[PDB]
Amino acid sequence: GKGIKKHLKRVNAPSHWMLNKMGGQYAPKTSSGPHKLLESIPLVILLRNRLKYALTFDEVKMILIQKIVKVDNKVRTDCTFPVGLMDVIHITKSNEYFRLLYDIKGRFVPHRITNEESKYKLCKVKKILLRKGRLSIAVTHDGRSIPYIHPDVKVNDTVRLDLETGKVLEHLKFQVGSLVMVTAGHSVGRVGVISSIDKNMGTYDIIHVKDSRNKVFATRLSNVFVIGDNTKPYISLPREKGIKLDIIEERRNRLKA
Amino acid sequence: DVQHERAYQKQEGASFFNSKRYWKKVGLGFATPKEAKEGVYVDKKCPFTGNVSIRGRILKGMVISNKMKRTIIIRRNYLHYVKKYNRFEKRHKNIPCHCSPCFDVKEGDIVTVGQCRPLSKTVRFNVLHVEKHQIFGSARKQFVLF
Amino acid sequence: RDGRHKLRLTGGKKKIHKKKRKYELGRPPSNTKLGSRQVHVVRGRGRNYKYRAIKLDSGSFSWPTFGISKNTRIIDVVYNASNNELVRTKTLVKNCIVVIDSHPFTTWYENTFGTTIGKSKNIDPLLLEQFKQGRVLACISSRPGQCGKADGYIIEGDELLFYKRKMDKRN
RNA sequence: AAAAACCGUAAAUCCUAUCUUUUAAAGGAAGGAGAAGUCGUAACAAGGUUUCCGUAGGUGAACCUGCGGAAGGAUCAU
RNA sequence: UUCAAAGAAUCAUUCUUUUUAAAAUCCGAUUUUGUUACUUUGAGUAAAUUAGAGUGUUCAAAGCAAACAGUUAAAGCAUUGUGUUUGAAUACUAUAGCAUGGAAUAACAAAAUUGAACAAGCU
RNA sequence: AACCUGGUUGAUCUUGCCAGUAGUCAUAUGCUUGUCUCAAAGAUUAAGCCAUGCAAGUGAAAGUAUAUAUAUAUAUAUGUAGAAACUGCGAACGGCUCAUUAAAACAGUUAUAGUCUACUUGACAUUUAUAAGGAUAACUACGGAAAAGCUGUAGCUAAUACUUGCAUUAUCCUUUUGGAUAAGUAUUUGUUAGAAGGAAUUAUAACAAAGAAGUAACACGUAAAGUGUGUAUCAAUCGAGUUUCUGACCUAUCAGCUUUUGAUGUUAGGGUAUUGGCCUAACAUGGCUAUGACGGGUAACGGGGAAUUAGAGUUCGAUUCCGGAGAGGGAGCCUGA
RNA sequence: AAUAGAUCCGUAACUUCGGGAAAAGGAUUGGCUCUGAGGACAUUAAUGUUAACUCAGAACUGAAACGGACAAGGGGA
Repeated sequence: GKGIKKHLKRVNAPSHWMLNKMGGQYAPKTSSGPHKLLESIPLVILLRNRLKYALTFDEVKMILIQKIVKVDNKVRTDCTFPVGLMDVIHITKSNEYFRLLYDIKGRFVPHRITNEESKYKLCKVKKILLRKGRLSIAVTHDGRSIPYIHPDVKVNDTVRLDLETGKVLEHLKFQVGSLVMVTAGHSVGRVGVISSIDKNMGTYDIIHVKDSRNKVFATRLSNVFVIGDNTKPYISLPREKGIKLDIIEERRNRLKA
Repeated sequence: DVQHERAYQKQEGASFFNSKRYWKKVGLGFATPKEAKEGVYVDKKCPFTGNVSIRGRILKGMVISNKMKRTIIIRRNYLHYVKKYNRFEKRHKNIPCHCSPCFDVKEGDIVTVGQCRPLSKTVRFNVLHVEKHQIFGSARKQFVLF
Repeated sequence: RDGRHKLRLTGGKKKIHKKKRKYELGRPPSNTKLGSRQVHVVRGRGRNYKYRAIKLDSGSFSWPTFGISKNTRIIDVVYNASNNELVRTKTLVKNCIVVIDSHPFTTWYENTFGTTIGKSKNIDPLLLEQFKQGRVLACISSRPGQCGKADGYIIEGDELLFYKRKMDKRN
């Protein structure tokens, strides 16, 4: 048969997973869920190789069995569950909240987040659909189908999502002052306010994004994540603060200690 | 006068009595000609009138065969660089394209063409533009960088 | 079954490898006829049941001028756009020409407007003559092989004129 | 449920034709290599008949002869 | 088939900026004017491998770690305890495709057995 | 490290090849081998044959438990379990090999506005009820043969195996509140209007006809209401099938191929999950080709990749991973997403 | 004895290029219901009078057999 492959080779694992080459030849294939395998990572490596909480699959699973790991305040027991680009995960008894953000190099790193900001999660919508009764339901990048969205919300506008009530709070547009985050582009990891767009005739629309250091970089429209307006990032950024510090002048920063 | 085969053509999706012919502007920075807008012809495979939707690749080509019914042969001359001899190389291949009866096509005419869903086992392209050009010799022969 | 074992457009033959896969399938055809309304079901790929009809007598038929539809029973097939052996062996396709009883549509017309929404359409003398005769000509449009029911529409106008011109310079 | 018929997929076998790949084959006709053999003097000197080309014929062989060419000639020259 | 002139900055030079015809745009000024080849930039550029970062497996073949004070406490922060910093970046992923600046060099077209544009009247 | 040397001669200078030289993650073999780390290993040829043994099974809150065992106040209620079996899922993953394979597969680049999609997530639904019906295993008792992972009758019981079936909501009017109006999800047919995309016959809405499959007659128990299993539609997830464009070794002592037997396209229809000569019937004679078609050969799976590399290049790539193929050779089929 | 008439297709070695050749080798021909297509005479693009035997496809049907008798090459190396 040629059915769905139920294995993932270690060498074929995505680069940001960072799997040792000698630690076997199989990678934990993420189960079907809210996000794609390439742009999401499993709790296994999240808590074994990134959090360093566990050292083995068996101990990862016996941590997982207890309802102490919560994503969006929802307990999860799928061992290879795709967390996604942007989400809120919580560990209860030790009372910590991790928001999955990017890194300037372009990896996945959990970021410490308080309860208040954890209650404030953002989802980029993908498309809106009209159903029976002339009602519009919009699907986010998290595979989340939220019905009854604001009429002012557009296809590329992002919407504030509340975790408990599962409701929309406020929409953010794609304006020249819209602070965005490149999701899967070659310039992944750099935050920017966008400088302009170019509406091309039926091809991948590109946008030129302006950095804090006046660096202009072009990336596709299909892989951006509006994270707030020009006032401030609505999401607590990681230590690197979303500024792609250059490779040549990274070594001078690294060498002083 | 319009239907001669051992069947009938409906031009489905046009309506006949409600109202308030049929055509579709297909977009892509292109408008339907007035002749096709008002035309009495009916074709289920014409991009303007039929169900076929254009998407994929838009090419420009050289008309090779027009005597065939509602279909034309399109060749695309180009140069193929060779790494070993750092020189160019005249190389082509002719692809089939469905031509609506709206466009009056002559031999050797340059035609802009769009990709659609598989229309025949080979024909999967539709004409959108024809620019008149009196050629000399054979359309098998003249070489155009397009 | 499809997509191979066929010479290329140039005329050269593609020698066969990659022996036939299941997803190609290509199920055998069906020849729905007049008789008892019994059909089968065929498990399509991905658990998609298909209503396969091999014998049909009654279905739905729509008056397009009035935008209505009534359930009725077909009497016979009289023409198909495909080969004449099909109409000779009494088969139904999605572009066949069949005879439909005029009684239900006539009763609906008398109930709604009378006489032997958007009403007052003046109908046509030819269809009135066919109604007084009692049988009318209409064309099935639904696909009996897939949906398993023979649904059609009443054909009127210049297309009806063409059909009668090709039926009966004529024998 | 046994069983039968009909299109349909079609295993497998045989007829003819074509293509591809090895091998047998009585025998024939070649080529090449071997340390020296016999007969002849063909070419290298004007090699004792200048050599060579194409063609044709003759001869045991190298070779000979005719026709028309070349010097790579033995003539850069009344 | 569109030339050049004028101005600031390193050493004596080199380098940077503006315009100089016509047609539609804005009440003396607001700005678009072939196609392709070609050429410059980008985004999609799987990993392993490749060159290479950083990293003393006794060096190396390595691998992607580890380092930091700590015969047992100090700092940092939390309103008694809580370890910290980090690395897995970079270029490549055809020649073909997408977008992109383009003055040079190549071609193609419009270029008069006539074809135009402007103004007035007519439909 | 952008490198040369010996060999025609009495001696010389050339052309010219031979030989020498070094590398190979490139094979085999001879001699020799005190240590440690590291580790290719039946591809070449026989995709030949296989003895044997193993390689896919699965029950920890949670489907069915009088085979049976054990514990709490006393034949009473709970339990902890539990062989066999029914049921559910997987077994279509993985592993091996490279025979076939020459615009085919593969690689980069597109579409699917021409489709399907297990588990999972997120939204969510229409035409006897203090809870309905049969139909069967294991088992009991008689056997058959040498046996199969073989098997008959009698009897029975269950289940989340199989099958029936029990409100209410929305809309219009005087205008919180009273009346009246109507009740099909997918899917198909006929007649119209019509947030997005790039273009809809899109979403969706209206009318007239049909119209499946469900909306829990099921199981455990968390806040000092919960969970499992199952179900209609939509979106993503894990993918898959088709598909645009660009790219391949040698060969003309392969120049004309294809077209009744579909070749090239039109119409109509069948079939598929969907487009399509995929196929059928009719119609037209078309389509490719010195820019090498059609043939033939490859001791040719393709790719990133390997060796040698100053740059050009030349050769190799069965084989760590991707994609394709096969399970002695064809062909057919159930089940199952 | 074996087909042998006719139509459709196909036809090698060799050759003096003319042939070999009816090479070899095949299918069909039964029946009736059918259908269609192909000349001369007249009217201000068409409608009326009047004479052929050559093809083709859908049928079913008959005891799956048919140039039905007569009439007629056996081929090949």
